[PDB]
Amino acid sequence: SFSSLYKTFFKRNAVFVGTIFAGAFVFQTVFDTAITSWYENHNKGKLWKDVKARIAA
Amino acid sequence: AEVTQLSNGIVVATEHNPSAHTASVGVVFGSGAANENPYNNGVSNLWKNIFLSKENSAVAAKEGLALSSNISRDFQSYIVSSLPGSTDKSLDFLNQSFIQQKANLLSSSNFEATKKSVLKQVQDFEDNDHPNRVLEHLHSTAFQNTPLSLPTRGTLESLENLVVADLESFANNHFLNSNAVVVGTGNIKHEDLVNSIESKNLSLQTGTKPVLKKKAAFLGSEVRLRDDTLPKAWISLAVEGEPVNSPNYFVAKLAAQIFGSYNAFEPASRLQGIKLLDNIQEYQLCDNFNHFSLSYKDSGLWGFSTATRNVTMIDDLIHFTLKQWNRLTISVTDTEVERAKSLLKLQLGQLYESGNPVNDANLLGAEVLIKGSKLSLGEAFKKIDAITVKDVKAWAGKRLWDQDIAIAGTGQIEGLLDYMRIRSDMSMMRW
Ligand SMILES: CCCCCCCCCCCO[C@@H]1O[C@H](CO)[C@@H](O[C@H]2O[C@H](CO)[C@@H](O)[C@H](O)[C@H]2O)[C@H](O)[C@H]1O
Repeated sequence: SFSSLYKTFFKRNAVFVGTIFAGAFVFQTVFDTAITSWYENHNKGKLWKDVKARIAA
Repeated sequence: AEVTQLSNGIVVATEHNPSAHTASVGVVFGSGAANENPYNNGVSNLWKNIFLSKENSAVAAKEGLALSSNISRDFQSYIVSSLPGSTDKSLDFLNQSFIQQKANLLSSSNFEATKKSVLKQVQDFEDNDHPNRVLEHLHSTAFQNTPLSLPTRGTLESLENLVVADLESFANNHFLNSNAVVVGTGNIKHEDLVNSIESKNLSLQTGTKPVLKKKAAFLGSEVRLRDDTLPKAWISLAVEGEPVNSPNYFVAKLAAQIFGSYNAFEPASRLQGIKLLDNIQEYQLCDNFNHFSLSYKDSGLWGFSTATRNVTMIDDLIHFTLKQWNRLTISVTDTEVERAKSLLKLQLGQLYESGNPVNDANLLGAEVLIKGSKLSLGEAFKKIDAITVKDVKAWAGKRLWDQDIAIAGTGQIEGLLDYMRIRSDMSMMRW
């Protein structure tokens, strides 16, 4: 964190609850997508989706 | 009728008062305790007392004159009072003390006797004057390691180490024509004074400029002088305020007037239009309090001082007061601002339109030294009446809201909570 970067968004005030809650909602979405993508990529070839791609009946 | 200001080498300033029955002539130097160091701290106070020494006072009394001297943070004064006719006799004494004499007042017996006198003086102040001792410590912690932190009376340690040479060094460095203003108040004309001054000659260290140093800085901090043997808790608390000649000088003074002063034992004081009074009288949180807006050349302090015997509820006293301060930023009303205007005008009028020439001398000299002139009540009142609720909120959001504080206290202060609990009260939770 850089002082001037923080000041451009909040000046010398702490972050208010309203903004904290709003940020938590955004965090939840972005964080989940990022983790899931990294996790599925790390296990590529082992997932059912990957197996179903080749295997069939 | 508008305060004259003339310069021929020596800057002379007067304020004629026709209703005055006396006259005050003296010299004000633009150097005070803020121009000393931790080791010669008290040198100015020592000078004040040798000037008020018996030998010097007896000489003045024979002439029907009275001596006055005040040691401040930014300035220092030496005034002589007399009848309007004996105004020239004042100048002779003044001239004598700061041009002719030197080794007379700085003699071994006079200096030592005076030194011993101020030593017992300062010892009594530090030992018994709790509200002022606390206010002095507020300045000390708020501006620590900075010029403004030094007490005006000096410290015992530095005082007992002071010698005649220290006095001389300070005099040679600060008692200069370029750092002075000769004042004239009460019943006297400018021409009468300027011609009487212009009558003599010489210069005594001409062109010599005073010493320079580093600027004052505010530091969020605290000094706690707990003493459980004292009957009360004395506390002073403040944020960085306004320096003299600040654009918010009056807005700050008005803000302080909103919360004002209070004396629980005075019936009318309990009836003031101050919202904080509704919170603190139920369980009688304090004996008295007074808000202030102290202004100096480099900085200032805005806050309050209070004394209380309610040692178990100090936390409520502080909490309610700071919660009220919070209001200046978000909800101060129009009537609170209007009440403050009227009372501020009265305060200034009582300060500047006092019936005392020595007071006028000190104020006149101090102001002309800082801004070259003295502001009139007419202009001051106009500025005050122009202050709006938005101006107060803008100033408070800058100086009060979520800002660092300086705290000082003595006595039974066990109940005064930690710094952070007090500091957190400088704001309120918001959605
Ligand atoms: C049980 C589990 C649930 C956990 C939920 C987490 C709770 C988060 C609450 C977050 C913020 O709540 C928020 O806090 C900040 C202080 O940090 C408050 O700030 C307040 O104090 C700060 C600091 O002196 C000031 O700068 C600010 O102007 C003032 O409004 C803000 O008004 C409040 O709205």
